[PDB]
Amino acid sequence: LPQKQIQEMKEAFSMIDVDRDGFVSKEDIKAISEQLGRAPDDKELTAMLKEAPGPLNFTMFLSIFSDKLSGTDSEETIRNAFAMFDEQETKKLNIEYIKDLLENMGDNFNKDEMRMTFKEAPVEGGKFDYVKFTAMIKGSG
Amino acid sequence: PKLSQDEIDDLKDVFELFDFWDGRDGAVDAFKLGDVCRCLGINPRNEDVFAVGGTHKMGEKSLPFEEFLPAYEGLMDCEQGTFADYMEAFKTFDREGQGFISGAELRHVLTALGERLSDEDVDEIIKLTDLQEDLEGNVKYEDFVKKVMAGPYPD
Amino acid sequence: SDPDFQYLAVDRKKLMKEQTAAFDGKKNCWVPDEKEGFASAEIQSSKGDEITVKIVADSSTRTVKKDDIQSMNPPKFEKLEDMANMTYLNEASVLYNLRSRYTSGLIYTYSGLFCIAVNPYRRLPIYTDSVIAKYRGKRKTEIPPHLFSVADNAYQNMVTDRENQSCLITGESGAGKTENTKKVIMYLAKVACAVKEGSLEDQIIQANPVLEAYGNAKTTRNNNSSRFGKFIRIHFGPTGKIAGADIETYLLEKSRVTYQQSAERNYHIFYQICSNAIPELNDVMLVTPDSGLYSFINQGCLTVDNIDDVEEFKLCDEAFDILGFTKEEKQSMFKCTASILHMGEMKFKQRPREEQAESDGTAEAEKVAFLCGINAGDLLKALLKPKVKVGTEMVTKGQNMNQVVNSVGALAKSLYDRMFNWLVRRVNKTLDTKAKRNYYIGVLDIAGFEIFDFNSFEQLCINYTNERLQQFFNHHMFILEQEEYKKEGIAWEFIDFGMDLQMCIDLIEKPMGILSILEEECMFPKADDKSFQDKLYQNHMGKNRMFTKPGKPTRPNQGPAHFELHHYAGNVPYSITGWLEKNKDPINENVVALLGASKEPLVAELFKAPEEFQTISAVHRESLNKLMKNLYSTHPHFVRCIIPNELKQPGLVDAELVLHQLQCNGVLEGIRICRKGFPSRLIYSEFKQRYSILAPNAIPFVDGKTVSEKILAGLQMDPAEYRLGTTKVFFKAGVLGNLEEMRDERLSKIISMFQAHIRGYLIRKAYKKLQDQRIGLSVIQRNIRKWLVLRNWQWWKLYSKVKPLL
Ligand SMILES: Nc1ncnc2c1ncn2[C@@H]1O[C@H](COP(=O)(O)OP(=O)(O)O)[C@@H](O)[C@H]1O
Ligand code: VO4
Ligand SMILES: [Ca+2]
Ligand SMILES: [Mg+2]
Ligand SMILES: [Mg+2]
Repeated sequence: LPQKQIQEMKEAFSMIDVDRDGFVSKEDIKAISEQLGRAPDDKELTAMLKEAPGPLNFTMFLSIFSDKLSGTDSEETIRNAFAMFDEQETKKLNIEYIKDLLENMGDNFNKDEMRMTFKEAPVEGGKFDYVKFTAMIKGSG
Repeated sequence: PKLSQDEIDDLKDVFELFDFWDGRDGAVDAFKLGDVCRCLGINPRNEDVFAVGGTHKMGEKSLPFEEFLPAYEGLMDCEQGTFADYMEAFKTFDREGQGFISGAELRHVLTALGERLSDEDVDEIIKLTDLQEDLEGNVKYEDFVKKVMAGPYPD
Repeated sequence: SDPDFQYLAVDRKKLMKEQTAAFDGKKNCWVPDEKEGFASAEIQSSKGDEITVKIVADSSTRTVKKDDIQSMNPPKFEKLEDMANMTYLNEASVLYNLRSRYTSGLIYTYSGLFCIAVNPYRRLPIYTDSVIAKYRGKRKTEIPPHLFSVADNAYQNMVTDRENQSCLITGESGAGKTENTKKVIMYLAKVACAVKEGSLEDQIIQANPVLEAYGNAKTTRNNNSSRFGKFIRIHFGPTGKIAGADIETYLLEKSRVTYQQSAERNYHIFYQICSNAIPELNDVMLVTPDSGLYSFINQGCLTVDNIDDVEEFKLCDEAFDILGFTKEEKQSMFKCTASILHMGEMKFKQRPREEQAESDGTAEAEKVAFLCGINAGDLLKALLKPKVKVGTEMVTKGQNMNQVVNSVGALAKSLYDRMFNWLVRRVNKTLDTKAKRNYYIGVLDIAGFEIFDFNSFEQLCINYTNERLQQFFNHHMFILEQEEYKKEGIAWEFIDFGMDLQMCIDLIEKPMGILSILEEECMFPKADDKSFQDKLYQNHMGKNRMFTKPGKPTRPNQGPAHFELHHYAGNVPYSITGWLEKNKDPINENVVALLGASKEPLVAELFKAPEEFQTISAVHRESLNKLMKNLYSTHPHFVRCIIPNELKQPGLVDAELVLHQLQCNGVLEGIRICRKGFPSRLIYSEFKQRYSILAPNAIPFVDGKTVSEKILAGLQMDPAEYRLGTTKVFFKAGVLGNLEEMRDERLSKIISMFQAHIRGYLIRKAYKKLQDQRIGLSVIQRNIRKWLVLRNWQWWKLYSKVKPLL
C-alpha cells in the first residue's frame, strides 16, 4: 500500500482515537460517530472491535484495512473479463444475461448479494454498462 | 473400457469446467452429460447418452464426479462413424454420382432424418466449416464430411 | 399425408378390432358352400372323416368330409397385403383375402411375384398426381399394394439390371386390362418424362382416345370392349428418361364393321361421328346426326349407359390435335369413316328380267365416291360388273344381289382395317423421337377371354391368344423358375404344379390342328362348311380330349354349335359357319385399282400396289409367335385382372366366378412356388454394392461372390433362407425385404452418427471460450464481492465520514 495512502490512514486514526490513548475503543468510535450523525450502537460497536485479534492500535487498524481492500484486480482486468461476454464488443451486456451469469453460474450470488449489487449498477434500456460499473467498483467514484 | 492416465484426468478437468458453469458444487446436470463427453473427443448419439443415464432437460438430475465416470466409460465404447460409412450414406442421396448434393438436400438430411439437428446448428456448422456451395447451389459432400471429421482446429 | 391412402391402406386401427377376435384354428375353418364358394364354419362333432360343422353365416348345421375342410387364417392376417404371407395357402384363404379387401375398397393385392387386380366398377381417388408422388421409387413392401408399385418396380429393375421389362395384364373380357394398361403408361409418363401438339408424354396418353374410338365397341361383357390387341413399348435413354414409344396392334375384328349382334355396337367412332358434337363437320362428312339412321351401325344398341358419344367425340378431335395431326389428315380420317357409314345405305335391285343386280339411285354412292376421291360412276361399275383379269387381261361380268352386298361389305371391312393400321403407323410416326434408346418397358393388352352365346372365328382367335398367354405365364412361373434353380447348381427336386396348356394350344396351332386345317381348306376352290367339319372331326373327335362334340345347351338362347373346345378358362362351343370366308379376305383388284388412284391423299395411300394376302390365321399365328418370343427376351411382371360379378356392379362379389378365375389363372399355384422356392435372386455384382454397408467390417477389387458370402455369413443368416448360386444368390420369400430394412436401419444410424459428429464439433469449438469465460467470471464475481463487503464495512463507513475533513 502506497505511502501517501498510509499518511491518510494515520490522520484518520488520529481523528478516530478521541481519548488520544493510542488505541481505538467503543467509546471513541461512538463519540466521533455521533458528531457525524449516527452512533453505530453498542450492538454493532462490539463487532467492529471483534475484527482485530487483540488491541486496536494504528498497526492493527492499517492491517485490517489491507485485508479488506487488497486482493482485487485492476480496472482493466475486470473490464477485460466483462468483455469476454460481449463478442460484439458493444461495451454493454443485456441485463438478463449478466444477472443470469452472476446468479446461476460459477460461485452463485445469493438473493441478497444480487439486490445490493444491482441497487446501483448502470442500467438503461436493458443494457448493463460494464465499463462505467467497473469504474464504480474501483471505488474512485 | 480401461481409461488411461490422460483420459482419467482430462475428464476431471472437463468435469469441473461444466460443474462451474451450472454452479460450482461438485455436481453437473445430467442434461450436460453428452456435452461433457463431446468435449473429451467422443461423438455419442443422443440415444446412447439417454441410455447411460442422461436426462432430457436441465434441472432433472445432477451428477457427482463419481456417477459420471461410469457414463463416460459407457459412451466410450459406442460406435463412431468412419469416413467410408459416411461416404456410403451420402452416395444414396446423390444421383448424378459426381459427389454433389443440393444444399437444400444437405440441410434436409441433417435436419429431417436421423436424430434431427436444429436449423440453428446446421447454419453454424456450415459457417464454421466454411461450406461453400457453387452457382448451381450444390456442395461436394466429401469435402464437407472431411471437414467435420477434422475438428474445429484443423491445420 | 394419410388422406391419399384412403382406398389404399388398411386402417388397422378400426381394423385392430378386426384382428382382435375370438379365433381357434382347431374350431374355425372353411367349408365348401354353393352360394359363397366357401363358408366360415366352426367344427363340432367328430366321426372318422364325417366331420360335423356349424356355418356361422346362417347359424345352420352341415356335415362335411374331413377332406373338404380348409384351414382358416387367424384374424391377424385380415386384408393381408401380400397373400404369400398367410399361414394357410388354400383356395378359401385366397378367396377370403381378396373378397375382404374388395369390400373394403382395396382393389389391389400382391400374391408372391405377381399382382391381383379386382375390377372396382367405379372411379377411385387412388390415381391422382399426389398418389403418384408417394409411390415413386418405393419398394413393394414399403407402401400399400398398387398398380403403381408394379410399374415402378419395373422401372427400377430396368435401370438396375439393364434389361427390358414387360407388364402382362391378363384377364377375362371386362376384368379391367385396358383400364390398368392406361394407368401404368400414365404413371411411367409422369415419373420418366425428360426435360397445338403436346410433348411426348402427353402424346402417349392421347394415343389412347383415338385407337379406342376406332378399336373399341360395346359388348355384352364390356361397354368399352377392346376388339384388338396392342403391345406398346416405351423406350428409355441413358439418363433413364422416356425417349420414344411405339404401338403394335393385333387382329382387329372386321366383322363388327358391317354387323352387330343384339345389345352390341359397332366401333365407337361411328356413333360419335353422328353425335353432331362438332356441327361444322356434318357437312365435311355429309352425315345426318342420327345413328339409328345407318344400317351398318343400327343393328343393335345405339347408346351406352356410361358412354357420352358427344364429349367423347370432342376429346377424340382434341387427341388428334395433340397428336400432331394436320387439319387434313384429321378430316381425311373422319371422312373415310363416314364413307363407310354411307356405303351401308347404298341401295341395289335385281334387273327386271335378267334377275341380276343393278344400281338403285346414286345419292349414297355419290356421297361415298365424293369423300373417297373417286368417280361414283367408276365405282358402281366396279361393283355391278367387274373385269376379272388374268396376268394382263379382263373378263367383264355382272353380279347378283348377295354378290354385290358382299363386295360392298368387303369394301367397308377393307377400308376400315386398312385405315386402322394407317392410324397406328401415323401415331408411331409421331411418338418416334430419334433419342438414344437403351431399354424399353413393354405393356401388353390383348382382347380378354370371352364366351358369347354364339362363338365364331373371332372368339377362337381371341381365346387362342389368351390360352397362349396363360401358358407363357405358367411356363415362366413354374417351369423356367425351376430350370433356373437347377441351372445355378441349386439342389432342387422338381415340382409339377399341373399348369400346362400345350394340349389345347397344339390342337389349334400345330399342323394337326384347327387353324392348319382351316388354312388348308382356303386353297381348295370348293371347300365348304360341311367339308371343314369333316376334316376336323376326322383328326380330333374322340381323338383328343380337348376336342369335343357340342354338349347340351347351358344358357338361354344360344346359336348353332359344331364342336366344343376345353380352354383353360372354360369350355367354348364354336360355330364354324363362314370360317373359310372369314379366314381369307377377297381382294377385289377391280376396286383396289379405283381407290388406288384417288384424288384423296389418305385413300390413295391406303391403297398402293407396289413396284416391278395369306390367310388371317397364318398371319395371326406368326405374329403371335413373333411376339411371344420377344417376351422371353424381357423380364415379365404380371397383373392378373379379375371381374367381380356379371352385373358391372361395385362391391358385389360372385364367389363362384372369382374362384373360377383364381383357378385357371393359377394364383394358388403361383403363391406356392413363391413359398416353396426362392423368389428373390440377385446377381453377386448387385448384391455387393447394395449390402456391403450391412457389414462394412471388411474392406482392406474383390470378386462379387466372396464378398457376398462374407456378408451373409457375418450376418448370421440361417443357411436355409438362401442359396449361393453359381452367379446369383437366391433368397426365400421375405428375406431380401428384411435386409432392405436392416440396410435402412443402418443408413439411419450412419446418418445419426454423422450428426453426432457435428454436435461434437460445435461443442469442441466453444470449448476454448468456455474455459476462458470461466476465468472472466471468477474475476467478475470475486471483485464484486470485495466491493460489496467493503461498501458495507462499518469501518469503511467511517473512514469515509472522516476522510473528507483530514
Ligand atoms: N381400375 C378401374 N377403375 C375404374 N373403372 C374400371 C377399372 N377397371 C375396370 N373398370 C370398369 O370396367 C370396365 C372394363 O374395363 P376394361 O379395362 O376396359 O376391360 P378389358 O379387361 O376388357 O380391357 C371399364 O369400362 C370401366 O368402366
Ligand atoms: O372385353 V375386353 O375384350 O377388352 O377383354
Ligand atoms: Ca454444478
Ligand atoms: Mg481509545
Ligand atoms: Mg381391353
